Amino acid sequence: LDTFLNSFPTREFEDDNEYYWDVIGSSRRNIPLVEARDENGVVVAANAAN
Amino acid sequence: NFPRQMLPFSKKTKQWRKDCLLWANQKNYSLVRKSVIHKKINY
Repeated sequence: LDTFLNSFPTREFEDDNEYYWDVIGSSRRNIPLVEARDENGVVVAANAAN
Repeated sequence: NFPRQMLPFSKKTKQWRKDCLLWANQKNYSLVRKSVIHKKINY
C-alpha cells in the first residue's frame, strides 16, 4: 500500500480550503425539436401531409 | 514521479531522460523568494 501510494506525484497547495478544477465540454451541440407548425399556424402532427 | 537519479550511466536511457522531462510538464514554493502573484503585482 505504500508502494501504490508512492506511484503518484504530490501537489502542494497554498491554503487549507477546498480546491477545484474546471472541467470543460464542447461548444458544438444539437438541439431537440419541440413542435413544428405550417405557415397558417397549426401544429404538424404525425399523420399530416408534407 | 521524478525517477531515480542514483543509476549507472547505461541505465540512464532515453526513456529515463524522457521521464524527467515528462515530470516537468505535468504542471511553486521557494524558501527565499516571494510568490509569483506577489511579484507580478509589483511589475
